[PDB]
Amino acid sequence: KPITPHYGPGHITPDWCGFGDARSDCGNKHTPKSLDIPQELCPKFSSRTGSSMFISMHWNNGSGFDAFDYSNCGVEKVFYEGVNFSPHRNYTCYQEGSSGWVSNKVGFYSKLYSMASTSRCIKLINLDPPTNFTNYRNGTCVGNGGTAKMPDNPQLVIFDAVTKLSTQFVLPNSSDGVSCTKHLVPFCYIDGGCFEMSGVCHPFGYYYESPSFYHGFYTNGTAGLHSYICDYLEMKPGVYNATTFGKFLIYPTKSYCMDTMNYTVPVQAVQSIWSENRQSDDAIGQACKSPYCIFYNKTKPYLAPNGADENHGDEEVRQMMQGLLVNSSCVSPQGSTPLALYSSEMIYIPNYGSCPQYYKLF
Amino acid sequence: KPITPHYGPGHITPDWCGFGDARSDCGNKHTPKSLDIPQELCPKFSSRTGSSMFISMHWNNGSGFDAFDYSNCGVEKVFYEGVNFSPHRNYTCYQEGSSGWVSNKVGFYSKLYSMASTSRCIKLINLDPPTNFTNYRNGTCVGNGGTAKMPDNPQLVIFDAVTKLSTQFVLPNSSDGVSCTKHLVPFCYIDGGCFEMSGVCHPFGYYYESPSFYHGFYTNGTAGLHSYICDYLEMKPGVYNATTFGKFLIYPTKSYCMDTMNYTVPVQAVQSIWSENRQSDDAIGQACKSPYCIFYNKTKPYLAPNGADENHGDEEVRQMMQGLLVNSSCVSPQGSTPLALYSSEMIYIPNYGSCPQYYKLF
Ligand SMILES: CO[C@]1(C(=O)O)C[C@H](OC(C)=O)[C@@H](NC(C)=O)[C@H]([C@H](O)[C@H](O)COC(C)=O)O1
Ligand SMILES: CO[C@]1(C(=O)O)C[C@H](OC(C)=O)[C@@H](NC(C)=O)[C@H]([C@H](O)[C@H](O)COC(C)=O)O1
Ligand SMILES: *[C@@H]1O[C@H](CO)[C@@H](O)[C@H](O)[C@H]1NC(C)=O
Ligand SMILES: *[C@@H]1O[C@H](CO)[C@@H](O)[C@H](O)[C@H]1NC(C)=O
Ligand SMILES: *[C@@H]1O[C@H](CO)[C@@H](O)[C@H](O)[C@H]1NC(C)=O
Ligand SMILES: *[C@@H]1O[C@H](CO)[C@@H](O)[C@H](O)[C@H]1NC(C)=O
Ligand SMILES: *[C@@H]1O[C@H](CO)[C@@H](O)[C@H](O)[C@H]1NC(C)=O
Ligand SMILES: *[C@@H]1O[C@H](CO)[C@@H](O)[C@H](O)[C@H]1NC(C)=O
Ligand SMILES: *[C@@H]1O[C@H](CO)[C@@H](O)[C@H](O)[C@H]1NC(C)=O
Ligand SMILES: *[C@@H]1O[C@H](CO)[C@@H](O)[C@H](O)[C@H]1NC(C)=O
Ligand SMILES: *[C@@H]1O[C@H](CO)[C@@H](O)[C@H](O)[C@H]1NC(C)=O
Ligand SMILES: *[C@@H]1O[C@H](CO)[C@@H](O)[C@H](O)[C@H]1NC(C)=O
Repeated sequence: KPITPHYGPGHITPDWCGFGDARSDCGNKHTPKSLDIPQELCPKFSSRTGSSMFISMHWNNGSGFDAFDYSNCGVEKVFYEGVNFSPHRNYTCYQEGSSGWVSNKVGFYSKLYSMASTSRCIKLINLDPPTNFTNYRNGTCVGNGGTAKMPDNPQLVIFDAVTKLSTQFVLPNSSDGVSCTKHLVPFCYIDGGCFEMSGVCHPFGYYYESPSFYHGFYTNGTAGLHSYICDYLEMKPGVYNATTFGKFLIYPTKSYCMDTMNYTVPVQAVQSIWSENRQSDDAIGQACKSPYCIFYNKTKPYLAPNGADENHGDEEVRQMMQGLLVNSSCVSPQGSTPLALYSSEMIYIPNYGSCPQYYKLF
Repeated sequence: KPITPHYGPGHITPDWCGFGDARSDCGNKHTPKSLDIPQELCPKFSSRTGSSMFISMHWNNGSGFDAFDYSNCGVEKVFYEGVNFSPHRNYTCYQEGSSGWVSNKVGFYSKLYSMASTSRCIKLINLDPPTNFTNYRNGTCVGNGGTAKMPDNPQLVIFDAVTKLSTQFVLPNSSDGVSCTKHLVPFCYIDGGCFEMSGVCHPFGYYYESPSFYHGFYTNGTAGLHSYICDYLEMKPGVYNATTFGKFLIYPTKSYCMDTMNYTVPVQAVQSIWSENRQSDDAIGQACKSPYCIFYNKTKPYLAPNGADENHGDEEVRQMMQGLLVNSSCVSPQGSTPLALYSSEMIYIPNYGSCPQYYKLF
């Protein structure tokens, strides 16, 4: 008798973990009303209310960002966070705007998901400060009247005068138990031609370099609309330099330390949005693509009649997350299944485990 | 009764294609003795003797390179070429050496395979020349006593004097029937500090730029060992600029035009090596990784007792390629299968179609 796949995330072995926010945080005071997952699964998630893996990449606690030291391990992974950086946040650093930050948001989540698929542990870590330099200013945002905090990672600096400089930062091989066989490191820049400071238009740019690596940005065109853009990089542990072109420089202060597993396993991401009376985005949906990530989209609006509030407790997702209670045998875009011979609908890729074949073929 | 998967490439639907070299070229005079595939499958392959998709990316006919206008379409793809650029070629442009070109080789094949997995057609195309410029030299190799041809793509140029310049190149939306919804474009540079020309050490670097794109390289350190390194880029059709920092500039003269299909399907690559009395590399094996590419490695040496010569006709691969004669129902790392209920061994990912489950689970 053919089994119907249960739409939502699953796991085939005890060795899975989740990553999330308030909707998976049993430390939040509204528990279990604010959950979108089963309560006995909280210990499998690494989650903090108000945070997201995107925020935590860029900011420390402060100026409205709630940061979190995300850390977990699992062959199989369930990602359910992101909404805490949506257009609703109304953030911008220069003139990139919200849509500009949806662009950054996709870039990050795209890199994280694909890197995660070849990893078991993911650990946000603090990098040691670079070799000291002097006569410098930290970068600042003009966005939101100068109240928008430019990220703590990567850290921007501005030299009082044009200068020749290269500075050393370290991406470690390990962080307290975990192996960092690779790192997810942000490289952000401001585009749109030369950058105006005190009536002088300086060429904007700098680079990450080492003997086996290079990533850079440069511009000295006619000034126009400036955008704070981020690239997200896979960098191997080791010693790197950050080099200026004269006036500007960034160094990373944080990375996502990740190890490596030989068998690659698609991650799972569930849609993280707000109620309809708040601006959401489809970054997760755009970032979580085949074949490295399995996307479970919400068909309905965010509706929580039995939750703590209109944004915490959604019926749809609660139903999806029910699948993480059963030791499944197949994890697919169509959902999870137990070990069975036939299926009620075609299983498509990316999948893994042992999946039933479509009955109508037999 | 459980079926054993046939180790090697397969196809589930008539809509597959191959990409290859002499070992899949029915135009070569040694046919069918020099083939590694079934002869009636030649019409499915796009192949030229002595060529490879890596060579064709970088060179026109001449100076020992045999170029080919590779072009094919298929939901499912079988890649079997590469050996015509192995360490055996003894090529180098600067001091990167053979291993340096194995590095370039991995980069290309890695990008091609993953891009191909989201495409149906792959077409090598010629780009229109950039807006004219003057007082310039084409770049040249020092490697092999100045007899090594620096690639025709991307084209390097050197300005007689330090200059401000930006030049326009076009990545088209279509090429005679096919849609180029994306392009695979090479961006190559020479690293190792400032570049010595006529007793002056110039900063080496330049960039590709547009309003929605940037890729660059720069260096002005102490001169050391110079290496010609390539990055391989996914760029959308449109108008781009190539900008210099003063002395150097590259523009692309070719790209791989590719369209987009919504369902992503892992490609298949078979090991392309020489006989043991020739230096091969494992670029294909390194480039063809899960989950975007399925690798069929050779367990044996290249042995062709019934071929045209020690390098054309291999027994092992000939046996693998037998699987492309049957309309399979499952394509896996373990090989192809027909539609069956059970399998003699565990099917692992990346796979696609409808695959039998491991008997020992039942
Ligand atoms: C502090 O005032 C200024 C300055 O003259 O330095 C004015 C300057 O704004 C003007 C009037 O051009 C502003 N730059 C830009 C491009 O918006 C510029 C930057 O916002 C500020 O210097 C911080 O820059 C970076 C890189 O973080 O700040
Ligand atoms: C033609 O002679 C020279 C020159 O003085 O211009 C000598 C120069 O070699 C010496 C003696 O430093 C060579 N540069 C390098 C780094 O090897 C340099 C380059 O090989 C040549 O200019 C081509 O350069 C590029 C970018 O293709 O060529
Ligand atoms: C931020 O502060 C909260 C309490 O406000 C605390 O639980 C947490 O440790 C902090 N986050 C980080 C990343 O330090
Ligand atoms: C962001 O702005 C919109 C309208 O512009 C508003 O509805 C929303 O409450 C604002 N959000 C915050 C957190 O201030
Ligand atoms: C800039 O910020 C860094 C990191 O947050 C901090 O350690 C340093 O004190 C700041 N420097 C200046 C000059 O404000
Ligand atoms: C940068 O651009 C400005 C305006 O085009 C020019 O005057 C200045 O000399 C340039 N600087 C460099 C280093 O090219
Ligand atoms: C996900 O769901 C929403 C609402 O149905 C839809 O608007 C959006 O386009 C979907 N995105 C993806 C990537 O499936
Ligand atoms: C190179 O020349 C061969 C014959 O030597 C010819 O078949 C082919 O068209 C040429 N290749 C390209 C890419 O023009
Ligand atoms: C490349 O060099 C090796 C030995 O250095 C030699 O065996 C081989 O024949 C050379 N290949 C060519 C094509 O000249
Ligand atoms: C440089 O090479 C290009 C492309 O092969 C060619 O069209 C041009 O004539 C060459 N220019 C010079 C100055 O040698
Ligand atoms: C490049 O480096 C050399 C040697 O360090 C220096 O003399 C020269 O002025 C530099 N040029 C630029 C544009 O930084
Ligand atoms: C492929 O096969 C050769 C010979 O058995 C081996 O040396 C090589 O490491 C293999 N590489 C991969 C990626 O499987």
